[PDB]
Amino acid sequence: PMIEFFQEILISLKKIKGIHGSAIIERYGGIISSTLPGWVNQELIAALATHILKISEKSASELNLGTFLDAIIENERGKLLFYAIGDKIVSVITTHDAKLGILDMKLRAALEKLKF
Amino acid sequence: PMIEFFQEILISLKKIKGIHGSAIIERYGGIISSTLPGWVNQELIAALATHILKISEKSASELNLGTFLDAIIENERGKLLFYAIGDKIVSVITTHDAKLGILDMKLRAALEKLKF
Ligand SMILES: [Zn+2]
Ligand SMILES: [Zn+2]
Ligand SMILES: [Zn+2]
Ligand SMILES: [Zn+2]
Ligand SMILES: [Zn+2]
Ligand SMILES: [Zn+2]
Ligand SMILES: [Zn+2]
Ligand SMILES: [Zn+2]
Repeated sequence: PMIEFFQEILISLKKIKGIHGSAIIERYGGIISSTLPGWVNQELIAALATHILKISEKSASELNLGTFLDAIIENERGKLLFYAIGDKIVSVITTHDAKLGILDMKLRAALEKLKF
Repeated sequence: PMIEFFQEILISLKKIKGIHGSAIIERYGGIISSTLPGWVNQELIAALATHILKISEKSASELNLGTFLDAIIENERGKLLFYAIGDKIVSVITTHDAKLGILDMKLRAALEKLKF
């Protein structure tokens, strides 16, 4: 029921152009629902999402920047986004062609349905 | 001579809207040139930059994403941008209100002068 609500949200992200896949990860935990395309190791993305959350939140605590919102990793052949929404981490893998500004605005509008 | 050229690059970053400061960090872990304000702990930013590079490079190769370009941490009261330009990491601390789109675009334009 709750996992089926997570799935229909990861499907809504598919309309956004540039997205290969996405995943709902528990805070400092494992993957709850996935859409990643298969050439992606899910346990690798999960370990990356918890390592960034731990890195970003500790440094945000000492730099007086407040609470962690989201992280972006731009590589030459793809991008890695990690959104902290409520109790979850939303990892998203994109193309290199994707424009970060439109991409970030499109994800933030669709991920508001994950606030409850 | 070279620290003069480095400092002049960081000063041109001040023209972009929302930039608090920036620093040139060697991938080894030492700050070469810095325009960061007094409230920022520079030893922390250098440790943050080298670890994020370590994680973003280790993940990009295992996920076949190519070479690491830049990493962005969006927080409640600020942003942390880390750009990999050649042998060096360019840390940038900005305001939360700064638009990520026009800031990422102007930054890459001003940081092209770092390739020689
Ligand atoms: Zn795909
Ligand atoms: Zn770490
Ligand atoms: Zn791709
Ligand atoms: Zn609730
Ligand atoms: Zn300032
Ligand atoms: Zn680590
Ligand atoms: Zn600020
Ligand atoms: Zn040269």
